[PDB]
Amino acid sequence: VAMLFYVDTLPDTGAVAVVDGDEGFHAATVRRIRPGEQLVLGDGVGRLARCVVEQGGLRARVLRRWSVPPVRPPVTVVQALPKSERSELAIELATEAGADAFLAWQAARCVANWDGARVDKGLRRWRAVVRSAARQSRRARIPPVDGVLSTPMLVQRVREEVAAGAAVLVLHEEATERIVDIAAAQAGSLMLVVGPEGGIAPDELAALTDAGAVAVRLGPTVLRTSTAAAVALGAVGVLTSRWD
Amino acid sequence: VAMLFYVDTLPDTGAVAVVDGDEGFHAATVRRIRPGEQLVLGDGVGRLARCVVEQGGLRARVLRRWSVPPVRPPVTVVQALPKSERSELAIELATEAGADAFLAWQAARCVANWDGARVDKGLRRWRAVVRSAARQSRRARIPPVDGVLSTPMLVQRVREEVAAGAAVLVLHEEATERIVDIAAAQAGSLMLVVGPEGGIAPDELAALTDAGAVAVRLGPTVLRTSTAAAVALGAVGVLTSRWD
Repeated sequence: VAMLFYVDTLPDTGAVAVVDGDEGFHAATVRRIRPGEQLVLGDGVGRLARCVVEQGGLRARVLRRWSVPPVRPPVTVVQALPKSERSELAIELATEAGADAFLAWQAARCVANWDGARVDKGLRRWRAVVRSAARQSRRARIPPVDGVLSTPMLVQRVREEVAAGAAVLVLHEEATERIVDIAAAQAGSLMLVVGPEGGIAPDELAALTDAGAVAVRLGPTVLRTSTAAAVALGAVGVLTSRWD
Repeated sequence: VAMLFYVDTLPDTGAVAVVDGDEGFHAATVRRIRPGEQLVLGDGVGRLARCVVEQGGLRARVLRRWSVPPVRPPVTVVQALPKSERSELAIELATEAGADAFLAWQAARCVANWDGARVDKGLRRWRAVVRSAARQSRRARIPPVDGVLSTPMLVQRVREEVAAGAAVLVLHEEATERIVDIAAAQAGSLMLVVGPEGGIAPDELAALTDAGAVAVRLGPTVLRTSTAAAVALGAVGVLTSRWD
């Protein structure tokens, strides 16, 4: 199976392409791919190109180009992400599971205070992690990563999303409502809210539920920060036209 | 929220319990839990006990005991597991996702030859990994780990399972059948087959499909060895009475 490589701008059908020094070292020295073998190039924004290897630097000539339309209903994963290796994993698994975008949220039981620069460094790191998972998952569109939202910013976003016809689901353990019995197929968009390891506080939960979000449970399974979004995405895929 | 600790044998309602030296160091030195706080003890085989901390060693007196019946339809995760950190992760995420048992399989594109002792060491390691994930997932039943099956052993097991009314699903990328349109709710048992990183060979796939397994796809999402079972478990939870 052909390996995907992200490029800033996909070249035209006739044109050749050179893979960046670091990404091109992964193909010639790490993987060691012979010239004549055919790889796939992507702009990470919907466009894909089937390329044949001509020649440190990797030279591949486009055979054919095409674009992949965005998956509807798109799913946004809102996750309480601290500065940890566990956050990176959540972001990675959700990307493999097919998450369409990410919103980093600082919940009540998080509070790992960052400056303006640190939030920017932190988001750039997550973007690198998502780019890598997306590449290995042969994804045409790399899901965006944006943050870091406060609860009042998130609550305002839930109000805005619900009004625009989106289904906002808060993955909560002690929820009286099940994911199964939800108006999923009718919704034009979806937003999965995953709280921190310490869980969502009652004050935050009420604020989010009052905005239009619904607290939903994922069966008897205890919601784990690493698996919550990936398991919910598998449920959402079946409930919605996402896999149908 | 109370922490779960696995014990070989749960003591009676009146009786006190001492947590093992290594597991008891996790509560007094790692987590530092004050006496008077109440924890949960489990035998890892369906039985749970609510205990109050009396006193290196941790002394907890049972308040009340109870047993959790097995989840039906149970899901068995058959996974091509080599000796890697990626295998451990697959086993961990599936445990969080609610897998009921594991079968380690050596597929055509695996072949990391082990001796009788190594298979035994390897299975004991996976059991430790599953025990840890199960503990953090507050699981009453630790899913068993058994292997290492050959393709003819697996094919014979599929024939046996299908005959006993089980739905055997082979997670395959180029499958013409979708997980959505499957006789899931009627099945009394389920078996998810996850191949290696190199994928399932056509000869193995035919052997498994001829036995009674059905090649099923998980939407547009490229099946990744780490996420395949956890995403499928989320789909299976919705399709079956597992979450209903």
